[PDB]
Amino acid sequence: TNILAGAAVIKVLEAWGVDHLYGIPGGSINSIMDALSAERDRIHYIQVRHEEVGAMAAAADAKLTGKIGVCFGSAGPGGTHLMNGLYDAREDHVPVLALIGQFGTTGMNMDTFQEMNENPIYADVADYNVTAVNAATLPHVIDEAIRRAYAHQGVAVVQIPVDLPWQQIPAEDWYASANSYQTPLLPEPDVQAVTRLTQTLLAAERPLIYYGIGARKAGKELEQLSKTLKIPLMSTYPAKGIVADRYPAYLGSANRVAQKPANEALAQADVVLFVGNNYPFAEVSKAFKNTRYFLQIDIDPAKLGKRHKTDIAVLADAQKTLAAILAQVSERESTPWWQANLANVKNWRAYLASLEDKQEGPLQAYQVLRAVNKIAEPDAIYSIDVGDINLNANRHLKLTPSNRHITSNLFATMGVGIPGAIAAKLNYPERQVFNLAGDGGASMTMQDLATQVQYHLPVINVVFTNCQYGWIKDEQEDTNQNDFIGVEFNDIDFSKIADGVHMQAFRVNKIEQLPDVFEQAKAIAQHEPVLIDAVITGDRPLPAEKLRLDSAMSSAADIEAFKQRYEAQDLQPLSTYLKQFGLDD
Amino acid sequence: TNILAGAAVIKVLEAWGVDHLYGIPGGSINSIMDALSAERDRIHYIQVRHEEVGAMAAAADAKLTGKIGVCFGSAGPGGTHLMNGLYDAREDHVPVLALIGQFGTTGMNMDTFQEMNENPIYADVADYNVTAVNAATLPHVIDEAIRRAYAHQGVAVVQIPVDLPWQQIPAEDWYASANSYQTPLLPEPDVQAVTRLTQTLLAAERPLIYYGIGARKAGKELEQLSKTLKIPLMSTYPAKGIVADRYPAYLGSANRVAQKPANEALAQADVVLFVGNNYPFAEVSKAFKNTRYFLQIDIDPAKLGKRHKTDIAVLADAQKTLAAILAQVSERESTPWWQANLANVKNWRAYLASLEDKQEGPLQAYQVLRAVNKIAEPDAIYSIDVGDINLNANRHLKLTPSNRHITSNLFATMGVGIPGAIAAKLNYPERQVFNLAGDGGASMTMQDLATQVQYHLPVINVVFTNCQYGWIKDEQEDTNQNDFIGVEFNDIDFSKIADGVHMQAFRVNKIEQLPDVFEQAKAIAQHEPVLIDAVITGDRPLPAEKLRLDSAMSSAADIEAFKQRYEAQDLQPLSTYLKQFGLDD
Amino acid sequence: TNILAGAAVIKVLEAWGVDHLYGIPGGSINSIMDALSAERDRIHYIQVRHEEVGAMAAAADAKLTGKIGVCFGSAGPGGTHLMNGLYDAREDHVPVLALIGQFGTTGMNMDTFQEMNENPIYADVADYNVTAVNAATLPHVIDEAIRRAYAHQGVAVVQIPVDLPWQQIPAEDWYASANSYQTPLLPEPDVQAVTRLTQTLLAAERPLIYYGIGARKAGKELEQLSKTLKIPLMSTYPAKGIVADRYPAYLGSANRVAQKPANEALAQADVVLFVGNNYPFAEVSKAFKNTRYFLQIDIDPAKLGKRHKTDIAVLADAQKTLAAILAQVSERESTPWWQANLANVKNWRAYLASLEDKQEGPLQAYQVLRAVNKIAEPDAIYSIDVGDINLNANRHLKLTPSNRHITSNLFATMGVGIPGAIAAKLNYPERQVFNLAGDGGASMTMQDLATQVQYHLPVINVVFTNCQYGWIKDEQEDTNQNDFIGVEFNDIDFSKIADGVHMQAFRVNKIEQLPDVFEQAKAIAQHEPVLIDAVITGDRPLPAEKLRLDSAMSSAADIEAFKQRYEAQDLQPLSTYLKQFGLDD
Ligand SMILES: Cc1cc2nc3c(=O)[nH]c(=O)nc-3n(C[C@H](O)[C@H](O)[C@H](O)COP(=O)(O)OP(=O)(O)OC[C@H]3O[C@@H](n4cnc5c(N)ncnc54)[C@H](O)[C@@H]3O)c2cc1C
Ligand SMILES: Cc1cc2nc3c(=O)[nH]c(=O)nc-3n(C[C@H](O)[C@H](O)[C@H](O)COP(=O)(O)OP(=O)(O)OC[C@H]3O[C@@H](n4cnc5c(N)ncnc54)[C@H](O)[C@@H]3O)c2cc1C
Ligand SMILES: Cc1cc2nc3c(=O)[nH]c(=O)nc-3n(C[C@H](O)[C@H](O)[C@H](O)COP(=O)(O)OP(=O)(O)OC[C@H]3O[C@@H](n4cnc5c(N)ncnc54)[C@H](O)[C@@H]3O)c2cc1C
Ligand SMILES: Cc1ncc(C[n+]2c([C@@](C)(O)C(=O)O)sc(CCOP(=O)(O)OP(=O)(O)O)c2C)c(N)n1
Ligand SMILES: Cc1ncc(C[n+]2c([C@@](C)(O)C(=O)O)sc(CCOP(=O)(O)OP(=O)(O)O)c2C)c(N)n1
Ligand SMILES: Cc1ncc(C[n+]2c([C@@](C)(O)C(=O)O)sc(CCOP(=O)(O)OP(=O)(O)O)c2C)c(N)n1
Ligand SMILES: [Mg+2]
Ligand SMILES: [Mg+2]
Ligand SMILES: [Mg+2]
Ligand code: NA
Repeated sequence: TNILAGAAVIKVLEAWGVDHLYGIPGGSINSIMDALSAERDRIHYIQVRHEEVGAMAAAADAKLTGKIGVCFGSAGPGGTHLMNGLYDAREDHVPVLALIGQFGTTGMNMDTFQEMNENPIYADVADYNVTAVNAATLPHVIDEAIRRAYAHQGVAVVQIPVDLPWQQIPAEDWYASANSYQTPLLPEPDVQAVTRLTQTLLAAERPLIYYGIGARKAGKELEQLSKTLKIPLMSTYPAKGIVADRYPAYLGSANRVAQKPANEALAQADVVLFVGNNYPFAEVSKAFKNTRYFLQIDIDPAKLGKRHKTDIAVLADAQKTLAAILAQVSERESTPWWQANLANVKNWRAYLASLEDKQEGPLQAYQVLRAVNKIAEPDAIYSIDVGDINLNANRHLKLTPSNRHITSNLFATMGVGIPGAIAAKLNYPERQVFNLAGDGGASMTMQDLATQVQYHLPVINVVFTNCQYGWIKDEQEDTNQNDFIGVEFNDIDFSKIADGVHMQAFRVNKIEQLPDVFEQAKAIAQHEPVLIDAVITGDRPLPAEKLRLDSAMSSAADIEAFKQRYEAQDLQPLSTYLKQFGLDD
Repeated sequence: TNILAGAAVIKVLEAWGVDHLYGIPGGSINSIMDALSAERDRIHYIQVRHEEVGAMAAAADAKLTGKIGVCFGSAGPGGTHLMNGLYDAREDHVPVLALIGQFGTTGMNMDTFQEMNENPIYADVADYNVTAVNAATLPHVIDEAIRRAYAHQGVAVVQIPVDLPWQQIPAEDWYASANSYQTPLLPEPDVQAVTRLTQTLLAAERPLIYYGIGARKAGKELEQLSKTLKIPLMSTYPAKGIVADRYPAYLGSANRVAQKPANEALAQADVVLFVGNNYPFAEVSKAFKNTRYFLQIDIDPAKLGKRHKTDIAVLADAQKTLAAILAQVSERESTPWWQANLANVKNWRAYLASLEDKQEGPLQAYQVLRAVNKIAEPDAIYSIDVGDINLNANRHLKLTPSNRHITSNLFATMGVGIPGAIAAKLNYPERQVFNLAGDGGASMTMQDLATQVQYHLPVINVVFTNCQYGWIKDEQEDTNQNDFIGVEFNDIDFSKIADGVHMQAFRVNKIEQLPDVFEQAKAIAQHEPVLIDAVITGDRPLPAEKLRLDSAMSSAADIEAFKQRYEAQDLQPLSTYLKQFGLDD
Repeated sequence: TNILAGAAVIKVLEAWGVDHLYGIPGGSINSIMDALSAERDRIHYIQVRHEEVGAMAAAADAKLTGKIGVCFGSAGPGGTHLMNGLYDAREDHVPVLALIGQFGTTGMNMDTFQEMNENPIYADVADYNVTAVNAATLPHVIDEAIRRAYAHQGVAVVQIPVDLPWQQIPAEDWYASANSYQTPLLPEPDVQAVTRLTQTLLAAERPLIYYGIGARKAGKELEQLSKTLKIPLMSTYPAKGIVADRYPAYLGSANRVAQKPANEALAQADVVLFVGNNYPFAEVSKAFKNTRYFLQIDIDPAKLGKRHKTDIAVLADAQKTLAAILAQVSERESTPWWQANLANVKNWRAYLASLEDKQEGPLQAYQVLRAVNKIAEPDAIYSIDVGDINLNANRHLKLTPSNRHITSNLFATMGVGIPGAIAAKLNYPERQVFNLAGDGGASMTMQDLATQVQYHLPVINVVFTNCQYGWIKDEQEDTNQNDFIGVEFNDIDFSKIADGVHMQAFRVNKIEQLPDVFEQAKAIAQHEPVLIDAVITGDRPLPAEKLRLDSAMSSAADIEAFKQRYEAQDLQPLSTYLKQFGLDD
């Protein structure tokens, strides 16, 4: 006959298949809390220790599963705490619903306690941003919010006056539209455009295929096209793992979270096939200034010819289009361009392996990641924070299509390691989950290590303790006239932090310590979370964007200094391999 | 070697195929003006007399052609005057680019003359909203604005500090992505879903097909499905004309800008096929409260199950899906439901004809519209203002797929009549164009009758002068307890207004005056604009949402009063026709 | 026992002393209309023909009387039409309450007709910006809005769902805080600071007192300080009339809406007393680049040292501080600086008189303004539009403390002439009221000439018809490389426009026609509005910011061209007068 409006709201969430949601209660959201409390069997409330972690974990849920993440915050400070997670969801274009507490409608606009007009707070971040003002339409407003968040791939925010969810509404009127939800059936890729794009790619002397995460369903086709046509592959950083890292012609990514071969090869390429890619450094880094023909495949019209003047842009699904290309091409014999890139990749991997394979001495980030590799299951998920770890994990993690890795790709909020791992373990209780975080990032969300303990989420946390914002210190080295500032700080012993939240932990500062500590951690994480605090050196990782290796481009003194600093004595510039196989710059 | 950034910006507009744009100059936008001035042979600046008319005409350009409309306003009050046209573009989801003047970067944030932070002004209306801060990237920002406005079917606003377009930039770096433009992919109907939909539709006892402008490409399929299956058709008001008005099973539209047979049939229907339709009155009017099964076809996932819980929902193009249904059905015999509706339509149309066919006496809106019909070419375009005219034009205009009509569908801003006709005549100089406007709406944008004169745009302007806001008077009649207020006002003689802007004009107040005046207007408008000021009675048009004709539902006295007031003695309720064919109400 | 919330809201407006308010009704605001209708004996609704005129008139009410202006617009386009008047109120810092219609709370967030989240629309313009959600608190929210608009000298906006004002609330709980209202405290000048200020001012070789409207209560003190100390006076344009224009050491205003002696003297001054002044051109025009000492008196701490570094700054009321200075000084002898400026003023005024005193020939703006002077009562009020008219009225109107004049000072929105005069005549039915407007600005709000007729408001409207946006043509002349664009347009005959709204009118195009036409207008306006359409030449008024008269600074040829164009053969540069009295430039 009647149902509480709050109970109907929870039933809307359940209809859309929301498994878990995050937040911290307050008087202004206690009626939504009351409805969740009656529904503990069907929907799992996760009490976090800071609301930003709830918002970042909701974004991560959607990154991992493609299903909407849900978080909430009480009126005022609860909701404003969500912001770093909500901006992450907006910039990484994933569906998130955020519920915001509000004072009851009888007290709104009275300038009462923690009471303000909350609608303008969320106007910028949100695709949909409304204050509910009626109980009977509240389930519809929640359903609308969800449907829009999915359709528009972003954040829907609903401010809820706390009186509304306690009002009775007719039991028979409300519904959810989850039952209507589907994905579109697309026509086949434009045949004549695909044929023309293929001819241009094949006519090139120095082709590259450069994909981003829009190509996530197309790993098989990418690797087969590469092998068949003898065309090296490079990707955006987040697209690492779509093609296995072990693939001999995967060059890595460009710019700074980057690998030497991709940077060098891109500078030489005459034709680039840019697929499912919205690389934000295209223009500012002049990435394609030497490219003769630029070909694109993207599913979004707003991206067509966005990043560079484009000769042919096909509006289509990446996988369907790459399959259609593969269907019209056949074997090409090895070329000097292919052989030069393969040799360059081999030389680069030997460099990385030399860093990883040190067996004793002062601990560096490189041996830490090798120790991760050694205990990693083939389908492990990595939640990665923001800083040098993106660069180091990008180079050292050995990923395949069976893995997932997530970070804050574009907003790049520090603190995401812990919440992304919480979300990963909640969605995939049977998969191994790592949190790889620098000390600056880990410290911003450290309190929510307690959330892993409280919910028995067996995350393997690895904190990279350099006592620096290393990423920023290296930037200051490059740009700043005056001394380093704000980038070197006091130690925090995260093994003691972990102990304080009742999580087993280790602290290591020597390479020879790694094998046994990581073996213990692997075993602990069969049942409980664990943390390893790795005390690492302040060595700057090799800057792929500032290579000094080529005699024709850099002075002998600069090359000598670069080789010394970066332990890079055995690295050769691409030009050495180009010359070897009969090509010039 | 170099080009002025302003010249490059105009070249971007040209590459995107912008033929004409609107605005009023100011110091804060004179560098864009300077670039326009050099380009006057390739792109055509239309100087309006109020910037809202420029924004409304830009919206109407896009409604009519699907090509982005372009407008501008100077810093401060120029831009703020755009708002009603920009909101019209957002709510009617058509692409519009708005350029806003701003003080030079050397004077921004100094609190100088007409200088303010302009970005927050446009944040709500705009899909994309940026202040340009660099000359070299300015062409890209404009390119970005256009590509987004198209992809997202909405408003892009760029605030341009006046110094930037007078700066030299490299001639060879800037580009437009117009060459890469594509319209969004059209998703295909799932065959099994279409089969299930077809079976539910065929099993219905009282089916209706209820379409909106999303079905504008599917008029043939809608009419053929209706004839073949013996299923009546109804539409949203804006979808009038997709199927010819003369089609005998076209019921009209529901709610208030509505036709009696559509409201009556919808209340009785057991199954609705809701296609390309976002009827905003669905929930508030409880349109579908007694509908057993609800079948939806829409291209936009945000719409699926939005207006009612769906039994079958198809995420696909309207014409593809309707063709798929038509392909799997064959001729059905007549049914009681079908005959009942056909008879109801005949009775209704005879009513409207009786109004139109009066030959002498006090002029009413009905005969004015008959006089429009009599001079209207088969492919005439109608720009319609907001008020009683929407209801009257909806009932009386005899439209076919060959016509176009536009109004402000959802924001419903008064004043659009004049600008929409300006845009119509610019886009279709060889087609007859009407502006049909009430006196309230015509008053709001009356100065831009001067723009039709200045640009020699032969619009036939027809003003319905009731000396009222009739639409609002009728609402106050229905809801207010106290006397009418603000709805009856002083006469404006629009023939004298027209004389003042140097436009030929006539004023009529008797039915017998119409044939000769309209013939003269038809002739004048072969070369120049003309205005007819029609002084009409204050008769209220029949409220299709408040019918008093059925003695099972209304008192004898209310029926009698309704018949007398609305000259509706010969109208019968649908129940009469339902009973004739053996169906109960 | 109970009262309708809408009735209580109107009672709040009455308690606050609101005599009249403006707007246009709509369904979304009909419950406020219903309450107004019952209260028509105590509060007076003015129905305008476009809501921007209602907002601009509300702003002008507050400019004229200091009492909050009140306007409203229906949901969506009604409210958005308010924007230019609301921005005018914000930038001119006057209290205005705007009520915005909204759909009932049962239909909000359902995406129904003309229904949207309206709160973000007003967030930028408004000091206070809330959507009401409860009937019982609605009177308080309106009370809060008014008290804030006053205290903060800005715009308060309340969006009101239409259901709320038709709800019953307890008769005894609501109140207005009008009874508790007070204006902000007037801070007192520090005696030692005033002494230091006085000594710096007296030690100056070339002193100026430069005041704005913050000194509107201190005209007597300004004129007496000037006479006693032999210090010339200059003002912002809006501060014209605070000291009678006939005062022989009044230099006028600087920059462009400016008088030659003010620009010349300011460039030479060593000490400026800057009082009640927020001149927005100070930094951008480098007004004070050669000023040795800068002395400031202002009531607002946000202004102190804003426009230039301060040597002495006094946070105090202008009149109290000026009286304190005057109290500690005595008569000073004449100085070379004083005589030089007095002679410069005489030469300038003889120039303006030579323009005014033409008796026959092609009509220019100058003689029109002389004709206004000749029929103007000593306490006439001038509502001035935006464009050349600001410059011309600034030079030619002969104002005293008995006059008022208003325009849009800082937002500078065109169209204010008509509404400002409507507001003037409502507030001062016994005072003569002029609307002085260019053709561009008069065009924008021309429909509301009907409002002067409807309410029998005997405004003397004077339109300056140059068939140009003259102000902008002159800017393009100064800055643009290519031909003029968008600044010359087609004639509108405003006497025919006037005839169309049933207002008596005249059109003149010769100097000799003025005396009789203006005498007739003076007489007509004893009882009814009247319009004079003055067809004027396209002569550019003398640019006080681009003087070419001094042979030490300009070529002989530029001087000759300047004299001929501006009929300025008898003008001398200030250096002539400086040299006469033994001072060098
Ligand atoms: C500290 C830090 C530093 C970083 N620096 C770098 C760096 O140096 N190098 C680097 O590479 N990255 C770097 N990034 C990541 C970077 O900011 C961008 O997020 C990333 O490069 C963009 O990757 P993308 O194009 O794969 O993803 P997105 O930006 O999400 O783009 C996806 C694209 O694919 C399209 N798409 C989606 N689905 C389909 C489909 N089915 N078919 C076709 N197209 C589809 C979309 O329309 C879009 O254009 C860094 C991140 C961090 C945290
Ligand atoms: C004064 C006034 C009063 C009004 N009152 C009424 C009234 O009483 N009755 C009335 O009917 N209207 C009325 N309106 C118009 C009304 O507000 C709505 O705008 C209208 O009913 C919605 O029409 P629609 O669904 O055709 O258009 P839209 O709202 O534009 O929706 C079109 C739909 O089609 C979908 N679509 C687009 N392309 C495709 C495709 N290729 N295939 C499938 N789907 C597609 C879109 O996703 C969208 O859902 C009034 C207007 C005015 C000015
Ligand atoms: C088309 C056009 C062009 C214009 N160009 C010019 C131009 O060339 N030249 C020009 O002069 N103007 C021009 N303006 C007007 C200009 O934009 C500014 O509005 C004006 O110069 C500022 O005047 P003001 O300082 O008197 O007023 P405001 O900006 O309102 O400032 C008043 C000051 O007085 C202070 N105050 C208030 N009360 C007191 C008190 N009791 N005691 C002490 N201080 C107090 C306030 O805090 C404030 O600082 C133009 C206007 C238009 C429409
Ligand atoms: C919340 C927050 N605060 C600051 C930053 C800036 N910021 C970064 C970037 C990528 O945005 C950047 O500026 O280049 S990276 C970074 C340092 C990360 O320090 P960590 O100790 O976590 O990582 P290491 O680099 O391994 O030392 C900071 C502070 C950020 N990204 N997020
Ligand atoms: C710019 C503006 N201002 C006010 C309105 C409100 N409004 C209308 C609706 C549909 O929005 C409504 O409220 O129902 S309809 C309307 C009256 C239009 O009066 P007209 O004289 O033009 O038409 P008639 O109804 O033929 O008299 C007004 C003022 C509006 N739509 N746009
Ligand atoms: C609503 C609106 N639109 C445009 C403008 C720009 N604008 C002006 C300024 C002061 O803002 C300026 O840019 O310098 S002045 C101006 C011209 C006014 O032309 P008129 O015909 O009314 O006056 P004359 O100068 O006498 O011809 C315009 C269009 C403006 N102020 N307000
Ligand atoms: Mg660190
Ligand atoms: Mg009317
Ligand atoms: Mg003019
Ligand atoms: Na107007």
